[PDB]
Amino acid sequence: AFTVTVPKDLYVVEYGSNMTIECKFPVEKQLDLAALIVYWEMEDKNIIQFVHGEEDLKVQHSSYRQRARLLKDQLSLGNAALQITDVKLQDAGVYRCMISYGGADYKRITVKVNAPYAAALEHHH
Amino acid sequence: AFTVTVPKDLYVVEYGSNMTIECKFPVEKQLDLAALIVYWEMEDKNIIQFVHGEEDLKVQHSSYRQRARLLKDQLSLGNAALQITDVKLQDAGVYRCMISYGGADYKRITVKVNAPYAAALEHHH
Ligand SMILES: Cc1c(OCc2nnc(SCc3cccc(CN[C@@H](CO)C(=O)O)c3)o2)cccc1-c1ccccc1
Repeated sequence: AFTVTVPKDLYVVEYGSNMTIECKFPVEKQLDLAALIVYWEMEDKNIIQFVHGEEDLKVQHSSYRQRARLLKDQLSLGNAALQITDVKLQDAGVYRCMISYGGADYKRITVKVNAPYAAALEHHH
Repeated sequence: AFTVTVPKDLYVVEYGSNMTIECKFPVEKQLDLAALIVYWEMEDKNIIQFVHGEEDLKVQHSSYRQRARLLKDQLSLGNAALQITDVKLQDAGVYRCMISYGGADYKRITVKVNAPYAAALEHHH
């Protein structure tokens, strides 16, 4: 009954730009913030935890500090949108949006990051 | 808040033995089966899915059929206990118990499998 869907399972973004990863879940009538739980994570590193209508950055992995936010306006439309500003090469990998809202589901989203030689060279060292 | 806790985040088991990995969640009074969702997985392979008060093996990976059980007696005590009999080296890796019940959380559990040379040689192909 409850299915999470992702329009894009793959994103190809540029180094230093901003990215928005979308993750859709059904909302029948009006959004029950008390029943919504949203988890954004990549490779066992927690990015976002949204419970009771507020972000919890107490468990956010340090590499995503000051750069990751959940677009709360899109939530009432059934869209868990993760925005990452200043995309780094470390941001490449497999992301997971986990959503609980009556039912529970999750989806994987792969991010590849293109970079110029200088940025890639610094990441390599 | 609603938090899933695991007594042991690491299990060290012997090849061919049976293991039971525990995953605790709070129950206010008596377990409301209609509101409970239990998801067990290791490394993107589904082991157990408990929805609507019934096991769902429709997405269970073939390796875990007839070899994995959710102890339903422990569920009413707030313990989603996954029992895997005849542990193989392929069972080593990162497990996740995902639980939705008036809230949502999950925990990771690492299983290491000790095996004699013969079992390792067979796994080695
Ligand atoms: C999320 C969750 C639960 O979940 C239940 C469930 N039902 N079903 C599934 S498994 C989906 C699946 C399978 C295989 C491959 C994928 C990857 N998606 C691919 C598609 O192949 C892609 O689009 O790239 C995806 O879990 C259960 C309990 C709690 C929670 C929760 C915890 C914390 C926060 C919020 C909620």
